[PDB]
Amino acid sequence: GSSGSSGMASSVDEEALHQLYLWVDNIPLSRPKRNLSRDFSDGVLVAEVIKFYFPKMVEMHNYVPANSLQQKLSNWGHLNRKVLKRLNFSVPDDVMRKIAQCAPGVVELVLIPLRQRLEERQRRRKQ
Repeated sequence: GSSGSSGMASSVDEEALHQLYLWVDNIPLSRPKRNLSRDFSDGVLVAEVIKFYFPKMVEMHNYVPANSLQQKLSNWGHLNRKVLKRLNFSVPDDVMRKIAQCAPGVVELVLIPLRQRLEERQRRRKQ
């Protein structure tokens, strides 16, 4: 069909999730076959999504993929003052802790708005 929706949804429905789950797949990301909620948690995956829109912004030189919470959080923390910051995006530690802990819905609550922001930069007439 087509992108159609009657009335403005004040809250987020269960459908919204799916739409966000598909959007990711659509984008050509250098990643194998595996859940998106289990990967994103890592963090290094988020920096990739941006690369598509803004490759320059991303560096992918400091961040390192690991399998330990310690590193996980350590990585996110920076991405908050290295990436988010640029996107005038801010988030408390309490929220992050959950993200790194591969928490369902938590990290997603940031993915929805995350994309909305990126676009905000596209339109912006940056010189």
